[PDB]
Amino acid sequence: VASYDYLVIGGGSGGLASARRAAELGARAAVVESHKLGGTCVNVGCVPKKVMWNTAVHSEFMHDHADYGFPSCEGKFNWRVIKEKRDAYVSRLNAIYQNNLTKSHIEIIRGHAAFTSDPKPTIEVSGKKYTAPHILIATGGMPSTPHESQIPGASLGITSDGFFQLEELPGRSVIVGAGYIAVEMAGILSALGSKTSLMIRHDKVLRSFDSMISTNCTEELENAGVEVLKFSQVKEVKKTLSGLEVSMVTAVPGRLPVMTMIPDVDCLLWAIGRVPNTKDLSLNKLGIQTDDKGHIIVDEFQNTNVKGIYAVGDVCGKALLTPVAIAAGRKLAHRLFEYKEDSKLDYNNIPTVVFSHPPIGTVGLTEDEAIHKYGIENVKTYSTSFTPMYHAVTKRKTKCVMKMVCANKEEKVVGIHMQGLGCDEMLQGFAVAVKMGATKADFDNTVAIHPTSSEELVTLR
Amino acid sequence: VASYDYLVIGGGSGGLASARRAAELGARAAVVESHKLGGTCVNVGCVPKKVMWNTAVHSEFMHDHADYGFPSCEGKFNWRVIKEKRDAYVSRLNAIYQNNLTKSHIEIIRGHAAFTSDPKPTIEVSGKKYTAPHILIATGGMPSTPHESQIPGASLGITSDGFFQLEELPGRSVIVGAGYIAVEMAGILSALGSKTSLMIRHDKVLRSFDSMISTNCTEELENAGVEVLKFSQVKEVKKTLSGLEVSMVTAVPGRLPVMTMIPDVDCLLWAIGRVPNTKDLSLNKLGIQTDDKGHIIVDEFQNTNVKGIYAVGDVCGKALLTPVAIAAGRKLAHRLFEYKEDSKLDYNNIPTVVFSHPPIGTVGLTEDEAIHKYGIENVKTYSTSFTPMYHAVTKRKTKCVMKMVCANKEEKVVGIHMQGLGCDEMLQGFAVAVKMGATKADFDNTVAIHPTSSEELVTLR
Ligand SMILES: Cc1cc2nc3c(=O)[nH]c(=O)nc-3n(C[C@H](O)[C@H](O)[C@H](O)COP(=O)(O)OP(=O)(O)OC[C@H]3O[C@@H](n4cnc5c(N)ncnc54)[C@H](O)[C@@H]3O)c2cc1C
Ligand SMILES: Cc1cc2nc3c(=O)[nH]c(=O)nc-3n(C[C@H](O)[C@H](O)[C@H](O)COP(=O)(O)OP(=O)(O)OC[C@H]3O[C@@H](n4cnc5c(N)ncnc54)[C@H](O)[C@@H]3O)c2cc1C
Ligand SMILES: NC(=O)C1=CN([C@@H]2O[C@H](COP(=O)(O)OP(=O)(O)OC[C@H]3O[C@@H](n4cnc5c(N)ncnc54)[C@H](OP(=O)(O)O)[C@@H]3O)[C@@H](O)[C@H]2O)C=CC1
Ligand SMILES: NC(=O)C1=CN([C@@H]2O[C@H](COP(=O)(O)OP(=O)(O)OC[C@H]3O[C@@H](n4cnc5c(N)ncnc54)[C@H](OP(=O)(O)O)[C@@H]3O)[C@@H](O)[C@H]2O)C=CC1
Repeated sequence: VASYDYLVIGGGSGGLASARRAAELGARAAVVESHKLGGTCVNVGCVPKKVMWNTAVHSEFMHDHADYGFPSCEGKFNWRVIKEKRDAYVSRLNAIYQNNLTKSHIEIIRGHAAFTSDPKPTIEVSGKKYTAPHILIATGGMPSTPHESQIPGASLGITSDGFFQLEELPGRSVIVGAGYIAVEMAGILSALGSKTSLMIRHDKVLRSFDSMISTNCTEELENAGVEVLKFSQVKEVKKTLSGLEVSMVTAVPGRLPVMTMIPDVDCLLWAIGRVPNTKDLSLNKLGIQTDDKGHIIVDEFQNTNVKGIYAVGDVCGKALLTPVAIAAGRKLAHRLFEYKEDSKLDYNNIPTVVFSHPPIGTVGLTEDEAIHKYGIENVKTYSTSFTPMYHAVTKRKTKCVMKMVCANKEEKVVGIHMQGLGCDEMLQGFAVAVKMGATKADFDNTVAIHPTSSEELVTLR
Repeated sequence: VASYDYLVIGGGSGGLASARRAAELGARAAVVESHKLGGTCVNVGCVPKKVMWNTAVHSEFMHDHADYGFPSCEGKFNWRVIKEKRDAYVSRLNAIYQNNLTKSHIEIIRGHAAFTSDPKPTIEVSGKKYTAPHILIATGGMPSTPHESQIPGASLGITSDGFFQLEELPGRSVIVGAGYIAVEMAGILSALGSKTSLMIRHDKVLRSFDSMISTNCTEELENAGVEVLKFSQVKEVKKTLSGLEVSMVTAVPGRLPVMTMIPDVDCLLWAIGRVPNTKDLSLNKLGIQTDDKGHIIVDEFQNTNVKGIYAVGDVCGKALLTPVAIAAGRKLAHRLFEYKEDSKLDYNNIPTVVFSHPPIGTVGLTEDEAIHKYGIENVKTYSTSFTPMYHAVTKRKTKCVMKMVCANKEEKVVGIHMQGLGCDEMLQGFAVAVKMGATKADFDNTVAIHPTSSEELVTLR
């Protein structure tokens, strides 16, 4: 039984970030990883997605070429070219991350970890045992898929994992779900030329975002050529002569349900959520608490119910974002190895960007959330809607919507929501201001930057 | 003699903004304008410039087309197409601004105003007299040009005003100066295909910006195909058979001076500063104080030396930016018509973006300024340099540089400087945080947005 100061299960964002900070603090740490370092972010998430987004962004801009005085650009996108360059870039990152571990003197134990029956918390990887007074579980999650028992043929569809394996642009694609991945992938497939349908259970995407965003985002998708199938769900899938055939039921409220077949589908993409990866950990041998989805339960300090065992990142099922896993893993290293007992991540006011077209940025409370928290009489919003000056000369148009949610008499800024060109890079600094407790006067007292889209946020009336 | 509550001389950014806020407060105001409403910003500045920048941005992106899996875009930019659409857009804005005035019940007196000999401050426009207990001078400035006495043939060159009149892309262009307009125009002309030279008196552009910026910006220009002629200045210009011929003297320190002729020049652009427009105002009839460049002298409240006469914007020669003229004009309306005696614009921490390629954003003190203000022992900077993920797949590359200047033990953020893709829309929110007095801990305690360029500012170490 090899002993360490810190044992980290999972070499993804949260696991790596925690291990590296702990090692800086003098801990002798090892990282157990059964696949590729970098985990979801590097291999099948953030990184490869953003590359594909930049590619779709090129497609849109190229529609505006002639309006801008250039000669029309003629045609066919070649999926394989960018796919190969994307994969290579991912290979570069894996090599970098591995080097980051070695330079920090962190040991990398390759293989699949599982807890043992042993009294003191101990894991087994490939026959060998390892132990530590502090063990971090940061095993992430996986894409959720329907059971064949509920949706026969569900297994003919792919997930975001399978999207990253595609070698050619699918001719006809159908995306199921109404959250981040659905919106992102539909926007990428569509811009690149796939005839795309987005199938959602209600009438709008991103129903947990401020209602201004869910409305605007749904419209922007339609305006971009994405067919949004409202109030619809898959009843069954089957492999026909040439592609898949999707049976769906559409149940608009106030109407009779109607069954439709979608034929000749090349790609069926399930974008219905993620499940925690705790199934094969043998948690129950230590009696570690999980919810009924398999998530590990933790307190505000990332403690599990068992002493000396912690969990961070997607496996805990809260705020499933790379930078959250990293921040939580780092605060945890400071608490453990620098004895900062108050060291923990504040889960309020975490900013997030949805890489749609145009992109969405949001931080803090939606209008309804602030209304519930402070009361209607105490909530004031400001908003604007305009067409970016970029489109002053184009036939194609997109809009920019911004909303500021303020609370109390002081008009404390409790939420910012926006969609528009440039919104991916605009959010970070406002998120700093919101975190510091800015009021509307603080915004208003900042001189604007002209001509930009960002200046609108500081001149709301 | 028609009397008003407020008389505004000049219908540009500062003048319009002040008049409109005063009218909201109940003032009976009139705006005197001798040319087009919207002044410099709308007609020959901010707006038409940004349209041309977006156009150059299209040119660059189109170089990356093939790398992104698309087929190569072939060619020739057509200046006249975008020029016509730009002019139309400017026509739209003029009509909008005029409507904004009318809806506010502001009178527009068309013509050129000049002060009279009259005791109580009174102006004359086209034979008629007008007076008010509060008169605002917001007449802006003009491009500065060399005298034929110092540089013979200087008058064969154009200014930024003349740039906006060009109907075709000049084949060969030479830009003189090393400030905002020089950098902007060189970057636009070059991206659009003109064979461009930038002639600067020293070795770097933007020598008043943080030294990291001036260095990086000079290199980015060279990497983009702009020929930077260091330690050089124009000795004379002459009209040859086919274009202009520029005589220059190059005096590298530690070297003998050398004279060079630049032949076949299509466009010679003077970008050497601006002069205030006070010459024809008859200021001296009231004894209003000006500096030796003709700028009007004002106090912290925009007061001139004469009671009931104020000045804002470019004519005062300080912080020559649209949003500064607007903010100063507005604070001034609140002081005058809402009796807010403490109402004034803080000239510290005004953010500014230079529309270069890539764009520059800066707010607060440069490293040297903070060193002078707090002392070397009390100044700490953090910086980063990286290649944006956008270029992970391109043969063409640009860099992103960021520097944070902190002061004292608390590490108060006193300056932010950056250049890179997205930096035009990224600055605004950090400028809010800087204005509020954020410290580095405030930045560091804000969860990042991944994957973006902006996240780098909150993870500096
Ligand atoms: C398509 C997609 C796009 C996304 N885009 C973004 C975005 O733009 N921005 C953003 O902020 N977030 C984004 N996310 C979410 C973000 O990727 C995740 O929140 C983040 O990767 C979660 O990190 P983690 O450390 O919890 O887990 P992961 O990164 O999943 O790491 C878990 C690791 O543990 C390993 N492992 C699991 N079990 C074991 C075991 N028993 N033994 C050994 N090793 C094991 C796994 O192989 C894996 O490498 C995206 C996600 C997806 C799926
Ligand atoms: C090429 C260029 C690009 C720029 N780009 C930017 C940028 O991107 N962002 C930015 O923030 N700033 C930019 N600036 C600077 C910005 O345009 C100026 O700071 C701003 O316009 C100054 O406003 P003002 O109200 O002082 O004057 P102006 O807008 O010049 O208004 C003065 C007005 O007074 C009128 N006038 C003058 N004398 C009289 C008289 N006697 N009687 C009647 N009317 C009179 C003039 O016709 C004019 O309309 C740019 C400037 C230029 C030249
Ligand atoms: N840009 C970024 O930061 C990105 C972050 N991520 C992270 O990864 C997480 C996982 O993303 P994703 O998988 O999109 O999950 P989400 O939970 O974001 O989205 C799924 C949505 O699909 C709908 N849905 C649920 N079950 C079904 C079903 N059986 N059939 C049809 N629709 C269904 C629901 O919306 P409704 O109730 O309206 O039907 C549900 O909320 C994200 O939430 C985010 O935390 C992922 C991608 C990008
Ligand atoms: N994006 C934005 O916000 C923009 C804002 N503006 C505003 O308008 C102002 C006017 O812009 P611009 O006209 O560029 O003025 P600036 O004062 O910005 O730049 C001029 C520079 O050229 C050099 N120079 C001065 N005299 C000469 C000469 N005789 N020969 C050669 N070079 C000379 C000097 O630099 P050195 O000492 O190194 O030689 C000088 O500082 C700006 O400063 C800014 O306030 C303008 C454009 C864009």
